[PDB]
Amino acid sequence: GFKQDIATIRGDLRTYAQDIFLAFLNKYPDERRYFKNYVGKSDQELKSMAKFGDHTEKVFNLMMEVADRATDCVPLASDANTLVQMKQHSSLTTGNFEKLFVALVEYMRASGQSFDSQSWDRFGKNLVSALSSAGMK
Amino acid sequence: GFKQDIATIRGDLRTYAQDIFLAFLNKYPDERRYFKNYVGKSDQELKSMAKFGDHTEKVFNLMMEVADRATDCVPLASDANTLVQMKQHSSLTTGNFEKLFVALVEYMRASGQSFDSQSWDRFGKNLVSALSSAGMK
Ligand code: HEM
Ligand code: HEM
Ligand SMILES: Oc1c(Br)cc(Br)cc1Br
Repeated sequence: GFKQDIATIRGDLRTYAQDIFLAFLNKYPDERRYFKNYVGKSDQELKSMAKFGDHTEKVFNLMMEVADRATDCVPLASDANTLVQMKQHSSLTTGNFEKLFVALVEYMRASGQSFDSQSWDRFGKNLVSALSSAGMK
Repeated sequence: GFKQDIATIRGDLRTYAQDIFLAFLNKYPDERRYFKNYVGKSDQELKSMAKFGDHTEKVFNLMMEVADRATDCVPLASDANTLVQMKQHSSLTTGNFEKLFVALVEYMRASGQSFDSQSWDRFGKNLVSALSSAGMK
């Protein structure tokens, strides 16, 4: 289930973080514009960049902590607030987060490996609700 | 489901309230001691007391609002904090709440009226967790 998924992802954080982030950018290519260092770079080019692996790991590590801090896929309001008041997120809307999760759920459903995909969708929905309540437009 | 069950209970609140609370006191009689003048009385004697219906109803009014304020059966932290800080709950530990929800779930399952008894199970456990987090022993 959802708790095992956190362990699956944590077990191979760098690989899952990179694969899921790329799946997001592939499904929603216009989202790349937010990451200026990644424009015009193939996947193998992106992996040769220290910041790409290091960013994507720090992103998914945080997501996993928020996921682990949740009860029945409802995140802490404090965690949503962290994400809203992060300076790297100043220009974002809840729509950006919706997109990331749609891509994450799609990736899970297409992977061999078992994931509790319904639960990640639900977590995504609850997190979007929380981001809105914490002031993200 | 859970959300509809809230409406069901609200639709016949005093009846459901007294009956569920009676189910609680009959399953766990030693519990009448937190209350005044409950001991030594049959169900019908209790239901004719001046206060019994009024106080049981008020408990359930608030229980339903806490259930309504929840997301996926996870109550609000501030709702838990209210229940912990109520002077009239000063003698309580989370176990008292545990016994109340065990009886409540047992009641729903035995009833003719369809309830999502397992969601109430979940909600009870999550409320206990929240009371602990709020500082209840
Ligand atoms: C729950 C989902 C998300 C989590 C947990 C998260 C976490 C983070 C963290 C921790 C950083 C700082 C990492 C660092 O500087 O080393 C970050 C940076 C950033 N994030 Fe978010 N993020 C999330 C969603 C998003 C979304 C939806 C977008 C936009 C589509 C976004 C855009 C950025 C950008 C552009 C940066 C700066 C790039 C960089 O770190 O070099 N993130 N993310
Ligand atoms: C989530 C479940 C509960 C809710 C929403 C709740 C809510 C309330 C409310 C709103 C009152 C004020 C009633 C009034 O003054 O008329 C109250 C009083 C009280 N509650 Fe709680 N309660 C809950 C669980 C419990 C449990 C499990 C116990 C003990 C086993 C308990 C013991 C008391 C006592 C002793 C009083 C005052 C004496 C009395 O009203 O007869 N309650 N409750
Ligand atoms: O910050 C994130 C981005 Br941008 C995309 C995906 Br998918 C997950 C996270 Br966390």
